[PDB]
Amino acid sequence: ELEARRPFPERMGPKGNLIYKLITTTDHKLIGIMYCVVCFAFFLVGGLMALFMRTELAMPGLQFLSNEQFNQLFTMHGTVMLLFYATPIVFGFANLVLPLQIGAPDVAFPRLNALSFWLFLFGALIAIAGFITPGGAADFGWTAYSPLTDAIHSPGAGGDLWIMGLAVGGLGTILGGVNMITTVVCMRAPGMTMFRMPIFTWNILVTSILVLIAFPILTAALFGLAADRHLGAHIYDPANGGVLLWQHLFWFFGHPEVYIIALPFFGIVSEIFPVFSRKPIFGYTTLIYATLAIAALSVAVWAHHMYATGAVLLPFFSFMTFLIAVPTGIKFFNWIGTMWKGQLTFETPMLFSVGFLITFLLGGLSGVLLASPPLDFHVTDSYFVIAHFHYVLFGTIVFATYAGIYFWFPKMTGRLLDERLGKLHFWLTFIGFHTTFLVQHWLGDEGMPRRYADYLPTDGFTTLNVISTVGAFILGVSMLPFVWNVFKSWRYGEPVTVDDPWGYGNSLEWATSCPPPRHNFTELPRIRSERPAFELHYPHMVERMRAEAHVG
Amino acid sequence: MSSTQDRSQLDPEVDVEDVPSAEWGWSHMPIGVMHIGGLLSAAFLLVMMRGNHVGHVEDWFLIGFAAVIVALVGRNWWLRRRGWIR
Amino acid sequence: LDLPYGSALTSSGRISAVTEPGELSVHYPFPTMDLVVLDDALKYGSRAAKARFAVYIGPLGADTAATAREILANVPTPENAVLLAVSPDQRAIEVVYGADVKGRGIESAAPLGVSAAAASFKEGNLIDGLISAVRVMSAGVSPA
Amino acid sequence: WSDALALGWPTGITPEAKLNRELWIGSVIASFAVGAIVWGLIFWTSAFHRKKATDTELPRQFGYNMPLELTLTVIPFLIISVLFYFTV
Amino acid sequence: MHIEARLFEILTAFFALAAVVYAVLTAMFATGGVEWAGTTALVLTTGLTLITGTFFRFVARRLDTRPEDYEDAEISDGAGELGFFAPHSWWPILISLSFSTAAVGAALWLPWLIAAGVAFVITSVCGLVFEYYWGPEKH
Amino acid sequence: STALTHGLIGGVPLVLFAVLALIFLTRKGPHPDTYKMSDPWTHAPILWAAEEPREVVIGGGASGKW
Amino acid sequence: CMNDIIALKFHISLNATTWIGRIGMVVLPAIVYFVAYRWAISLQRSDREVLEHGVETGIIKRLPHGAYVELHQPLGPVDEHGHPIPLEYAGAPLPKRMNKLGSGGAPGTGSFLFPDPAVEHEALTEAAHASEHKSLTALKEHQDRIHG
Amino acid sequence: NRPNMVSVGTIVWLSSELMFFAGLFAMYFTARAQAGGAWPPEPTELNLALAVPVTLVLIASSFTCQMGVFAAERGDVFGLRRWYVITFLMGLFFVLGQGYEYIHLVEHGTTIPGSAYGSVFYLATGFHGLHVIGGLVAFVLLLARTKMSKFTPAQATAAIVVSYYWHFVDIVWIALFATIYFVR
Ligand code: HEA
Ligand code: HEA
Ligand SMILES: CCCCCCCCCCCCCCCC(=O)O[C@H](COC(=O)CCCCCCC[C@@H](C)CCCCCCCCC)COP(=O)(O)O[C@H]1[C@H](O)[C@H](O)[C@@H](O)[C@@H](O)[C@@H]1O
Ligand SMILES: CCCCCCCCCCCCCC(=O)O[C@H](COC(=O)CCCCCCCCCCC)COP(=O)(O)O
Ligand SMILES: [Ca+2]
Ligand SMILES: [Cu+2]
Ligand SMILES: [Mg+2]
Repeated sequence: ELEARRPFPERMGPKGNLIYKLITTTDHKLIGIMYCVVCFAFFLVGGLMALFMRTELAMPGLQFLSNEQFNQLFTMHGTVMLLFYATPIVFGFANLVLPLQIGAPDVAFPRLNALSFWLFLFGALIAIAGFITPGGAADFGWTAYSPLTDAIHSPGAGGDLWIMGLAVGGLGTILGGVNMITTVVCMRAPGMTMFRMPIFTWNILVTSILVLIAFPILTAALFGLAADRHLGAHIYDPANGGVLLWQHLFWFFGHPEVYIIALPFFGIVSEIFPVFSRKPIFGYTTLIYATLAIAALSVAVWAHHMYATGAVLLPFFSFMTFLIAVPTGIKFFNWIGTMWKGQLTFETPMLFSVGFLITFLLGGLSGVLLASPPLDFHVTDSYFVIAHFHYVLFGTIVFATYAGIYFWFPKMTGRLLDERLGKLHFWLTFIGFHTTFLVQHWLGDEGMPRRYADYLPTDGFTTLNVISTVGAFILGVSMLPFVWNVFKSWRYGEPVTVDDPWGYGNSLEWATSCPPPRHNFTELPRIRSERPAFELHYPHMVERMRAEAHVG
Repeated sequence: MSSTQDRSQLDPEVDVEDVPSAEWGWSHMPIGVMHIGGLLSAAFLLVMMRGNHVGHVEDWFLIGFAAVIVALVGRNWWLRRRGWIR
Repeated sequence: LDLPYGSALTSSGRISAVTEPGELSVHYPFPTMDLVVLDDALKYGSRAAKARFAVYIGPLGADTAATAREILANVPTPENAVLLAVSPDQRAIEVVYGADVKGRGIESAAPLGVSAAAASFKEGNLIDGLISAVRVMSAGVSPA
Repeated sequence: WSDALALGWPTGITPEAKLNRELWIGSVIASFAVGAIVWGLIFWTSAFHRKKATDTELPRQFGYNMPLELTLTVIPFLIISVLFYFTV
Repeated sequence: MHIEARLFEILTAFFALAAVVYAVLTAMFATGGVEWAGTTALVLTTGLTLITGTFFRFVARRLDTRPEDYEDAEISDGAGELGFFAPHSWWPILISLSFSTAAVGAALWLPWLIAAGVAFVITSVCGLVFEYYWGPEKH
Repeated sequence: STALTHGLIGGVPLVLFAVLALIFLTRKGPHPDTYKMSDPWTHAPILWAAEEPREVVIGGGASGKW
Repeated sequence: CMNDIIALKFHISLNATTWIGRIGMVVLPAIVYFVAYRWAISLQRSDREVLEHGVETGIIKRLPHGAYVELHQPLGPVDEHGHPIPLEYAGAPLPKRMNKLGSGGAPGTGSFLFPDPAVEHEALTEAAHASEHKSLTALKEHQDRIHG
Repeated sequence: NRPNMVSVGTIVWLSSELMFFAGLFAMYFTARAQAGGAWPPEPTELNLALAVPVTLVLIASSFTCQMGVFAAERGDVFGLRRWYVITFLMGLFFVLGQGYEYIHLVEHGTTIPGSAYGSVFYLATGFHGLHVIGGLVAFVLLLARTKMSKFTPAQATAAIVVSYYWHFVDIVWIALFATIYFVR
């Protein structure tokens, strides 16, 4: 019964089978693989700017930069990292496993699914191409307060390209959001009821719903601003009450935006915990309600970004902001209960997902303090807030993203990433991050304001800047082993020839091959619970799963 | 067949595993033309630094591009020699 | 029949196997790069001679190493194929080919194809001998 | 001792500043407590609950606990309520 | 499809409550007026969910239980005929390029570029929509 | 000092590296060690064959000894 | 040649355009060569997929055991198992959409706003179909007589 | 026995397009608050004798659209093809009437850079007017496709979704008219 097999799998394709299949494709699996490659390419560009502005922040004198360059530099870092890396990388993970998770062969509209990626890429390019101009790119922050973006102040051409690129990106985002709702609602397998799908799918569905509300109101505001800058349209005049109109319009978008790039990465950790813990996810019904409550609450909390303005109803936005901190603790406790009383092995996915917990807790703790107007009266618009949103944001889209990559690399490629090369990366990242961002709280507390190009020698805060710069260079060098690992192990990696290399996988993507076929499936199991693949592989556990499920 | 398509039969007057239609036209450029071309292009990029310009940003751009070209050529040559590619 | 822990027969007749988190699936006793070197040699040799090449490493020795004739009946298209069987437990070298490579130079190829393997088998080298034998054999079989 | 707990705020020069400093220092303690009692929980299970040498069967497959989930949504609610009161 | 419909009206109820609360609480004891910017957004956020909820309710009451909506259904119940999906197309990238051209035209205020972009967009959309409907050539 | 800062920024990263690279990259992986011919062959039978050309009666043979 | 007009209308340095062109005139051709070569080979490989499997109709089947397949339309004779017999390349274009093969009739004989009597439509459809048969048959007969 | 996914796709998209107009409504209500007396300033004067008939034509367009949809469900390709042409003509009438009102208003001193009221008026009514032209393009694009192949259920689905879009358009206009010409 000997079977003939090759000594080693094929490394690469036969001199051209990708170039034409890159421009005509409608495969969701292919589009996802070409959705992160570009995201990680933009990550480096966004981070190089941070390295520049961190190097020109360690000594009191202006050594090699100017004011204008520094302004453009932090503005473009801020925009590229948020809108050209994170918001997109959300949708990369969607059309990579969601059809596999629901048991569908395809997305609802494939030929529309293709358009979103190209809109993303070209919008991003138009926005970034502001550096070719003799003037430079946008130099007014990602927030874009008015009147500073009026024809009078910031009359350059970089700002115009910024405005007109964000709109083209936002159209792709909306069109991508339209597709996932349809796919979830009307593409499911028989027996896959709404309350039987995994957590990731719920998160993506609610995220899409949130996108549909957040983005159009931003595009409208951008059109309004372009009207002022090109026609002299008297929309955001200070005399006309437009200084606060624009801020309301922007912050109706801004905070739902930061909750667009949070829940999907909650889903990833919620999918990773049960696999490596050899135990079911503790609380399935309640996590859905937590997601729904967090999403619903994050619409009526938008003026907590506007405290120093002294022009908002303070009680309204403080109480609700306190309330949006309740279900997050529920999620934390559910994760802890999931990883409670089970065999844990701590491979790379679990290590990253645990780093996520440790970082995000302090991020959220700092975030709650900002919600009280008395404390934000002293803290706002200083490096304390920068310390805050570089923990709550660095856990979801860095640690959880890497966890997802290490988790789903074999399922998408058929190779295993190295282990001795994936732990050095994690430890470098962790040490570098805590070295560079911990002292920013103190900096903001002593009275160092944000968006300052330089400072005076007799200011007190000099050594903390040196520590931050050292940590930032460690965090910048940390990424070499990861890229090396991906480059090396894509074609010379260890071959996985099973249906699941992680053993106790629960979702339906582990009930197929590595990688899956063109239409994702050659068979389907019988859908009974939220762990179909586990019951496929372990039929002797059904009686032990439905009897031990409840603790009293 | 109930289809409209008409099959064509034709007879006019590197192997087929790499280039499927290898016997229908010119489908091989010898290696060594491309390596020497790359090196010569790098030399030209390097030599254009002699002129009347007074800036130095352009010089660094030229150096970077030449370095990239040389690195690509070197990598290809090394891998071809060592036996990992054909 | 027999299914390991984590394996299950599906509705299509295909199996779904499982491996432990920190474990592999293939676990050959040879380095990866050596496997690559053997594989591409086996691939380009086979393509040139238009005859499938195979390698066997296992206990074929029962009756003067004559079950190789039965192992050759497992490769795809057994008629147009060549085999090389090696027994390290018994120091046995065997070559057997199907009835389509006749008259293409394989008659004059096996005698030195086995010598090439044996020459390197006089050292502690095993994976080197297979590639050497394949290289010396595939360069003497005419495509027709 | 208050220096290492105010994370480097300046001391006030007006009564309102002193009252704000009092509120802030009182809140930092209330946030380190809930951080410690969760870091401890994460550390506890990451050092004791592991795959031991003795390869036993899969552990207890429990996934629901209604009383603990019900008594857990109420405990932070009181904390945020008191914080809201003091904030006001 | 009752779960889908219920998930939307839950959000509708919450959004309506939030909008009504916000509108009144700003009319009384809040400087200025009603804070028209925030009130406007929340009364249309509710409408967003209301439209979808109503549509889903109608669809759910029209059609009966599907294989997806049945707790204990078999795989063999779903066997049949899915529908149509596009295997491949190179038109999306052309649409994106056309829109990019129009956007670059609008950014630098070059009306000729804007006009060219609009023409390109129309042509590309025409190409996309008519792809699987063109008949054979008449000769 | 303009001497300590420049040396420290570019010095610490390269020292933290190559100390974390000595305690991770200097251990044995899951790839099994190479088989020597001085020991009995203990492994399942191996049958390798090419996939070219793509898509019973046997009339030859040879032998050797080592 | 028009680097002074591009530098005015589009906001870019006039000094920068010269260097862009100077560096480009040695770099861009090489990139174009590589991309063109790969693209041509990929278009070749696109033709070998349809001669072997057939035209993808864009329809998914969902078999009883829960398998997803796509229906293919063979361009020639079929095997006893239903898989098409492979065809040879003859340097000629191949169809890739089912609508170009006649998977779609005329909406109906008539004006843009009013239809014609049914009999006319039936007769015209019959004539057109028969004419298509005759043309194809003539070409096939000529091609068969040539290669004897 | 299944939901129409091309129908659900259009409805979900139409929900998001309603939040686009939220911005414009917010701008209008914000600029209205800082009126400083009479909200329509001295130079401007709205003429109800031209905005009413055009609104009535736009309202009547929906009836013809629905008649076309009803004809589409039966298989009448000519019935579908007949109502959509008159719908297109009425939409074109709407656009030309709106343009005429614009020309009249500009000559009397109400412009975009002239005032804040001009700004909000033109922005709100010009973003709406773009959608109507898009709808007309959709009509012509769909009517061209009904001649390419035989009339199948997919064609009916396309007609229905286009009708959905048109209905949304005129419902938005009714709101705009009520909030601009009456609630001044
Ligand atoms: C996902 C979101 C995200 C991520 C990941 C980061 C990542 C980092 N950020 Fe953050 N940042 C923001 C979101 C993010 N940031 C936002 C929203 C602002 C607001 C500012 C504003 O108002 O505009 C901000 C602003 C901000 C500031 C405040 C600046 C100021 O206000 O003056 C600082 C301070 O140091 C900072 C530092 C960093 C550092 C050191 C990293 C490190 O993570 C990154 C280091 C990584 C790299 C450097 C990659 C390495 C690159 C290479 C090794 C070379 C490769 C070369 C090529 C490809 C050509 N960023
Ligand atoms: C990116 C992701 C992200 C996430 C998830 C959040 C989450 C939160 N954010 Fe936001 N925020 C940003 C991104 C994010 N934020 C960004 C980018 C900015 C700056 C934009 C700019 O101005 O440039 C910002 C700014 C910002 C401000 C304005 C600050 C200022 O400008 O001065 C405020 C104020 O209310 C705020 C509050 C919160 C709160 C209360 C949460 C809550 O979601 C977090 C709650 C988490 C926890 C509570 C921890 C877990 C809970 C438990 C373990 C139970 C414990 C119970 C109690 C303590 C009672 N953040
Ligand atoms: C046709 C495509 C060709 C493809 C080939 C690509 C090759 C690109 C090579 C890169 C060119 C580098 C140009 C450098 C040569 C140079 O001189 O550049 C300087 C300023 O560097 C810059 O900006 C660098 C700009 C980089 C441009 C990158 C080009 C990529 C674009 C062109 C690709 C997009 C293609 C178009 C897309 C359209 C189709 C879409 C697909 C200007 O000097 P200057 O201005 O005098 O600076 C003075 C100080 O010195 C002094 O202190 C003082 O401060 C002042 O006196 C100051 O003036
Ligand atoms: C992505 C593609 C976007 C392209 C948009 C094209 C729109 C450009 C139209 C230019 C209008 C100039 C009219 C003007 O200033 O004349 C003024 C009067 O304009 C009007 O009242 C008619 C304007 C038509 C309404 C259209 C609104 C659309 C809003 C678009 C916001 C960007 C006269 O200015 P003046 O007093 O002479 O200084
Ligand atoms: Ca400095
Ligand atoms: Cu906020
Ligand atoms: Mg501020």
